[PDB]
Amino acid sequence: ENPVYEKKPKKEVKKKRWNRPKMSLAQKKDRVAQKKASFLRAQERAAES
RNA sequence: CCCUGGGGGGGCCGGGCCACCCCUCCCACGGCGCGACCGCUCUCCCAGGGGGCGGGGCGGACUGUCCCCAGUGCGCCCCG
Repeated sequence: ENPVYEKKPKKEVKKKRWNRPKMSLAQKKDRVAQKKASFLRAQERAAES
């Protein structure tokens, strides 16, 4: 006698941040040389000392 | 008008214009300079190399055989 499926009006909130964004080209290309610098600082200094 | 019934020329007067020299419109094309809009990006620049669009904000996320201090995007707002 009542199958109509009324719906809750869904609104109630407006917020938007839960997971990571995909990092860009210049952010990961500069992640590479930041590791290439950190490697050669422990190859030069930490083996000359 | 000219030469011997014949011959050779000049013509008759107004109208505008392609135009002929002097002043004026709209287009087509080409060049230089200027204005503002849209779109693109970083050079002159700046603290020989080097460091960029900066600078600031609301920020917000991220990076480092770990110089924990340094570095990189993106949203917005404003000038170059």
